[PDB]
Parts: sequence; structure tokens; C-alpha cells
Amino acid sequence: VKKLINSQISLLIGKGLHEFDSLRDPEVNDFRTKMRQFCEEAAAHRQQLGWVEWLQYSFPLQLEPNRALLVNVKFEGSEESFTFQVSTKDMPLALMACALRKKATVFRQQPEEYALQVNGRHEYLYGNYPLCHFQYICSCLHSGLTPHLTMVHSSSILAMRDEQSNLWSLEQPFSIELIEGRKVNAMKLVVQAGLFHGNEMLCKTVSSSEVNVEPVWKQRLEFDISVCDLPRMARLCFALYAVVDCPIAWANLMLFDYKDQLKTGERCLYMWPSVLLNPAGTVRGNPNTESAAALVIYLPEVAPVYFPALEKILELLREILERELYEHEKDLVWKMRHEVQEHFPEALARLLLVTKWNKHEDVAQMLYLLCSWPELPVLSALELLDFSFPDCYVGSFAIKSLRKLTDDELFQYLLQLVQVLKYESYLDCELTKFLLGRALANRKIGHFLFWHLRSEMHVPSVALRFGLIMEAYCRGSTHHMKVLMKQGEALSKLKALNDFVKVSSQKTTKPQTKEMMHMCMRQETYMEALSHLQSPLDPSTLLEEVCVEQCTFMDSKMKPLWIMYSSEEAGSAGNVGIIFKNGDDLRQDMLTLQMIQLMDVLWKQEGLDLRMTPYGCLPTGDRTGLIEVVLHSDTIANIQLNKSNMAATAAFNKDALLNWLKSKNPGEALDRAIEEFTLSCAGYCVATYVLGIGDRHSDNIMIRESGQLFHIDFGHFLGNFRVPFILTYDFVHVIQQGKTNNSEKFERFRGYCERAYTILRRHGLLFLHLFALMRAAGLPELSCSKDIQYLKDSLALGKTEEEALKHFRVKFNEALRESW
Ligand SMILES: Cn1nc(-c2cnc(N)c(-c3ccc(C(N)=O)cc3)n2)nc1C1(c2ccccc2)CC1
Repeated sequence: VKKLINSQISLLIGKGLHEFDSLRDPEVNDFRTKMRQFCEEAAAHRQQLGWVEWLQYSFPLQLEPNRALLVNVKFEGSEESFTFQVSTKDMPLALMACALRKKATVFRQQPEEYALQVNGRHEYLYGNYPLCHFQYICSCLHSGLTPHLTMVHSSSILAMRDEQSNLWSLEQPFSIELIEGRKVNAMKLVVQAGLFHGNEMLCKTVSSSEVNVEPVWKQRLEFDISVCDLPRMARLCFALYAVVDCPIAWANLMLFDYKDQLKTGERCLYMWPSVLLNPAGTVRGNPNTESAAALVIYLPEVAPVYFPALEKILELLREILERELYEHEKDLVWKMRHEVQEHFPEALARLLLVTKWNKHEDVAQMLYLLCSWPELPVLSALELLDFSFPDCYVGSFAIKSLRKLTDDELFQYLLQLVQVLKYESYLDCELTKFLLGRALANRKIGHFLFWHLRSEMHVPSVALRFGLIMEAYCRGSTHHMKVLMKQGEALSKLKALNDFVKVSSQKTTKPQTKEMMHMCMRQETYMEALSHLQSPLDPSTLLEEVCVEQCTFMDSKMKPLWIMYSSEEAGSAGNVGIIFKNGDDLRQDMLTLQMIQLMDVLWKQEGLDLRMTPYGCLPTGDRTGLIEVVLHSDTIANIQLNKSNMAATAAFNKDALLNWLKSKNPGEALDRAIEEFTLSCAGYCVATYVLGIGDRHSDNIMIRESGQLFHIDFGHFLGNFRVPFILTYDFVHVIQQGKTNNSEKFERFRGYCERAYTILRRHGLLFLHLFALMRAAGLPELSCSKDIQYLKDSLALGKTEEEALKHFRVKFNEALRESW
């Protein structure tokens, strides 16, 4: 049984557990055991929770940030359903009471014992919340569809729970002996050394003696910093390059081991290739020992030298600048450091940036202020997670402050908290403990944590860290491990099926290619693997029976698969589809869609609903991911083709979109579609401007039959080819109800763009803090300060609300000027 679990994890994580043992590392071995225990302890607490508390794990409530409606309800062991006229203000218990009141008349005779399951979905309806607050009910009101729910008893939820069971005395300066190398290049070679505490230096960078292109230096390189002054999170960064400048390779390492002891003596560093000094990069060597260039160094002995315990550390014009700074200004903040904790605790970040980390006595005083520092708000704590604040206790302080995070707020920032793991120095950290703990406390969190980690196993620098985390998770959840295995098996067949489609497309016609996709899918192994799975894009969405006859592929370069599903239990709710893309990177798209999804949350938090389409996007592997099918939608280009035999026969190209909406929304339905279009058009106008999405043609802009506009293929963001505001004549025509002159509908639309832009500006720091944590991701279009600077300009944070709104009106008028 124990062997089975081991081999099952290996396949799921895509890296055999034998590999972890084959390294024979104490850090790897200590992580695996300490975390297994923590995960198994968390699995035990889960097995004793109540049936309602279990639902909070297995099926977390999807909640939104008077008027009666028709609702259909049925029981578990029957087909007979009941239709009720219940209000939006009604609690699920009142609906549960109605279901038991209409059962007592049919069966001829307590709501607290039940839970309402969503038909063919891993979503539930429970708690003291009105029906209209539920995301499932809320969607059914706008679309007009009838909600289908199932009455599930406490004993059946408990049946699910059971079947799912498992020192300062060192005044000498710092030095290293740069022995030899084992590189290959074609000139002289220099080795640059630097001591770092985050993004900034501890002492000036020292270069080596110029040696010709297997080189031997054998030189002791000294640094302008004492051994006793060296902070706990001190990083020794190297850069091997060639000069007559050409970068070859880079390599960094911690001065203290995971056991806090200062490192001595000999070390072989397997260097990572280059594009000069990179402090952000990993502290572990290139696992390609076969072809990786080595850097042999010696750490001169001082004798055990463990870093001092916290008890030893603890024993040892102002307001105007508080809204990059001069030296006198930095001294001022360090001078009145006690007054900062008392009156401005939220300014901790600026105080942590001015402290001299290269002076151990300044660090001790700072840590004493930190150990009595009151809990920072989630927002302020998100800034502390950045590489700018590397200290272990500072990292611990951020986690401690982030513990107040809701499962809904954590789901919005999970991607950033996963990418921040790349900044980490040691395997066992306060972040991983938090990420694993929250994952084993909420199944939806654990689902996305796994997928964010898995999709990056192909990246060698994070393959060891992520593989170890996923292993620990599977110890804490054996059932979910088997659930995610079904998802991994489905994605395996999809890659093979797509590989055939890519070959076939270059050899024969699409009708014959599509027919041989169906033949490949209708095979037992394909049929079984591609069916009855939780959607990796959303665990609550169940992809049951695969609708092979409706499966096709897209005509774009990498031939993306179009996989449709069907459900008996759900009906129309189970008529969901997925897109399997292979060959392109879906990381930027995921990022852009999460940023757009947040804007929509922040708009709904101020009352405004701009009818945004936050369709799922998830990279699942090596240039491989999934995209959620937006049903009953089409591109501007496919709508504007003005093809014959169709109900939308337009005379002018501007009338194409409006005529399309006329056939899809008749008479009194068209009026709703225009407002749906106008709000989404306004929503995406601000979103694309703020995020800086360029090259927006008719092929990457889509419309829903409801009128709703959305954007696809986010290939280039942050104006990385500055981009202006975009307005199309075809859209203004739809907004103005199909009239050449209608200022009333245009000014009401101009009001939506203004309201949306002003809201975002207030949360402008939130977008900055998250995009800065996303610099860790290694995205080619988000790697420097000039990328982050785009938002500070597009949102205009430095200016006031009156100046920023006026400057926005300047950009909006230029978009209408460019509009023919
Ligand atoms: C009908 N219909 N619907 C959609 C569609 C729906 N929801 C989506 N989320 C996407 C999408 C999103 C992002 C990317 C990307 N990351 O680039 C790609 C696609 N597309 N597409 C088609 C069309 C189609 C043609 C042939 C076969 C199948 C379909 C007519 C174009």
C-alpha cells in the first residue's frame, strides 16, 4: 500500500521519489519528513471535522463581492423534482424547508440536516446567505435559466468524508579563495563577486584577475564587510564573463546553511547560463553536471559558528517625506525609528529599506522593533513578500500578517505567493508551511497550488522545490492525489491527440483530420481517460461524458483542441467545454486574465458590474495549458465576414455587429444586449489601457450572444509591442443603438470608463504590489522596473484624482479622433 502511494506521487508530480533520495541531501531529507508530519497532522484534523465544516473544505462557497424566481429541487435517491417561487432574499434553509414541505405531501410524511448540491457540479448552497449572493444563482438571474439543485443529507456528506480518508567575536573581513573553473567559451575571463542582502549590496563588488580562455585563478578575494556584520540572509553572488563584454554564466549561494551554521569550506558551484550580476536567481546549482560549468571556491575557516538565536538579538519634516530617497532623509527615518512603530506602523517597509543590514547592531535594534510591531494590513504584508525584504524574521512577519487572509482573497493572490517561492533561499520556509497548511484546509486552494507548482516542473531551478511541496501535499491528501491523477491522465492523451492533429493538418483536409480525431477519441483508453474528471480550470466544474461528435480543433498555428462535454444530472450546466493549447506559453494570458478578474471584483466591491467574462486559463505543463470555452460566443472577424444564408444580412460593415445582436436578441431582448455590450466594452476599454494590451485586431476580440464583449490571446501586455486608449467605430455604433448621432448613450458610456478608471486608481498600489511579486515568474515582458513603471503611468498614481481624470479625458478624446 505504502509503495503504491510513492509510485502514484512520482507519476503525478512527473519526478520519481528515488531522485530525491539519490541526491543524499540533508536539507531535502529534513524537508520531506518535517512536512510529511505537518501534512499528515493536517489530514487528521480534517477527518474529525463536522459535515458542514467538511463542505467548507471539499466544496468552498462561491460568493459574490425583493424579486421571486423559479427554482427546481430534487432528492438524491429519486428523479421526481419540485418547482418553487422563492425570493432572492430567501436563505437556503427556507428552500430546504420548502423541499421537505413538498416531500411531506408526496411521501405523505428538519432542514438543518441537509445541504443543496448544484446538479452535476462540486458546488453547494449552505450558510446564512441570501440566494442572490451565490455565484450560481446570480448567473441564472442574468442568463434567465432555472437553477437545478439536489437535497443532500448529512449522512451522505459524512460518507464522502470517510471514503476520502488516508558570532559577534569574528571581527575579520570576509574573503573567499577563487580556485578554478570547468567552462567552455572563445579573449580573457573575469569573475565578479558580490555580497547581497536582497536587491541591494552589503559591500562593493570585487572582480578577479584576467585569465585566458578549464581556467585557474587561485586568488583570495576580500570584501569591505566584517564576518560578524554578515546578516542571516547573506547571499554570495558570482558572474563568470569574457572580456577583451560577453556574459557566460552566473551562480549564487547562502553564506549560512539551512541549520543556520556559517558555511566552511570547499564548494563546487554548477553555474547557470547567462543572457550582469543576478542576486534574484536561485541559491542551488544547475542539475546538468554533465555540461554545466563549475566554479570551485574555498570559504576560509574561523574555528561551529551558528547564527545567534533571537534572544541574543533582542538582548542587544518627518511626515512630509512619508507620502528612493536622499541620504539625510534615510538618516532621519533611522534616527526616529521608535516614533514610526507608534504613529506610522504601516511605514515599516520604508524603515526596513533604510536600515544598515551590513551593520549587525542596526539589524538587532530593527528586529527588536519588529518583534513588538503590530500586525500589518494584508496589502502592506504583500509588499513585505518581495525580494527587497529578504530577512527571515521579516518574511515570518509577512506570513503572520497574511494569516488573517480569507480563502477568497488568498485565491486572488495564490499565483503571486507561488512565484514568491522562487525568491526563497531554503526549502523549509514560513511561506511553504503557510501554502501547504491553507491547501489542506481548502480543497480548491490545494487544487490550484498543485497546478501552479506542476506546470513549472519542466523548469530545472524550481523542479526540486515544487516536486517536494507537491509530494508533501499528496501525503496530506491521498484522495485528491488520485483525483489530480485522473486530470493528469486526461492531459496526457490530449498532448498525444494534439500531436496527431498537428501532423494530420499539415498532410490532409480539416474534415478528414477531424474525422480521424473522433476515431482516436472513440478508443477505449481515450474515452475512459478524457471522461469523468474535475476540470483542472475549476474543480467544481465536472467534465463528465466527452461529446466526441462536437470535438474539433482550431485553425491557428499550434492547432488547439476544442473538447466539449455533456452531463445527464446537470443538463445545460454540464454542457461545458475546454480548449487544450500546446506549443505556446499561457502564463501571460493567465496573468492578464487574473488582473482583469480582480478589476471586476474591485468594481463589484463599489457596486459597478461591467459584465466582464473572466474565462479560465491555466498552464498545466511545458508550453501546455487549458482555456475555458465561452459558450455561444464568436470573434469580431467571424461576425464581420457578412456571409450569406444567415439572418444577419448587413449592407455596411459598421452595421454587422448590431445586426448579429438583432438575430440573437429579438424585440425586447435587444435592449438588454446593448447595455451588456456598452458596460463590457467600457470595462475592457479601461482594462486594456491600464494593463497596456497592444495589437488588438478583430481576430482577438470576441462577442457573446448576450451582447457581452471580451478579449482573447493576451500575447503582448504593458505596451511591450506605450499603447493609447482604443475605440472602434463598429462599437460606438452599437453603443449609440445604431444611430450616427446619439450623445446620451455615449456620455453614459463615457461615465462607465471614468468610474472604472477612478476605482482602479484607489487600488493602484494593489496592482503594483502583485506585479512586483510577479517579477519572480521569469516572464520575458515583466523582468525590469520599466515594466512596473507602465502602470504608474497608465493609472497615474503620483497625480491627484482631479488631474488623473482630466489626463484620462485627454487620452479618451484622442481615441475618438483616431476613430475614423
Ligand atoms: C465558436 N468559437 N468559440 C470560441 C472561443 C470560446 N471561448 C474561448 N475562451 C476561446 C479562446 C480563448 C482564448 C484563446 C487563446 N488563448 O488564444 C483561444 C480561444 N474561443 N472560438 C470559436 C471559434 C472556433 C473555430 C473552430 C473551432 C472551434 C472554435 C470560431 C473561432
